[PDB]
Formats: sequence, C-alpha cells, structure tokens
Amino acid sequence: GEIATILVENSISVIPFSEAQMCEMPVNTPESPWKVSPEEEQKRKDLRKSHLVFSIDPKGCEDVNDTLSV
RNA sequence: UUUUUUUUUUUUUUUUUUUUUUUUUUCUCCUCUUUUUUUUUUUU
Repeated sequence: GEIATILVENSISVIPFSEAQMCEMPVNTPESPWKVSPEEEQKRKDLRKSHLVFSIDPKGCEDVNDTLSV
C-alpha cells in the first residue's frame, strides 16, 4: 500500500502495455531469433575480431549501457 | 291358499384487446511547530 501510494502520488505509471503497443516487437523467438541481415553488415563496420570490448558493471546490472576500448 | 302398479344421470359454445429499466430528501464541519524549499556530479 505504501509503495502504491508513492507511485500514484509522484505521477508514475504501473500499467503494462496493450496488444498493438506490444505486438510491434522484435521477434526473439527460439525457432527464429535475431541475427543481422548481411546488407547491414556491409553498411556498418564490424569490430568483433580485431578489438577487445568488455565492461565493469554494478551488481545486478541486467542491462548494460557503458562500454569502452583502448 | 298372499295378486296389480309406482319414467330418469343440466341444455349451450365457432370470444376482441394497439406496452417497456427506474420511481421520492437529511445541515454547517480548527489537518499542531528546524526551515528557506534541496537540486551539479558518476556508476542502473
């Protein structure tokens, strides 16, 4: 009840989305997961082999932003 | 040696109809005390 009060009062929504607002989703299905269409591999410039990328990240970091490489 | 007569289960069937959830009261009302209100910054 207290958490709910803090939400309602401070103007924050707790409603999951609707069908048409969900459905426009990237299909990360097991029968066909995501993988890059090769024309975009052309158009971009890969570095997954010739350079090292890693990250330190806070405990519990289910979603990383920060990365660097020198 | 004991004849003859004294009716019985109401008659009738071939009549029209154009609405509609509910329904009807109760008054004015003293919110107590460190504050201006804090604020960049970075790791989600």
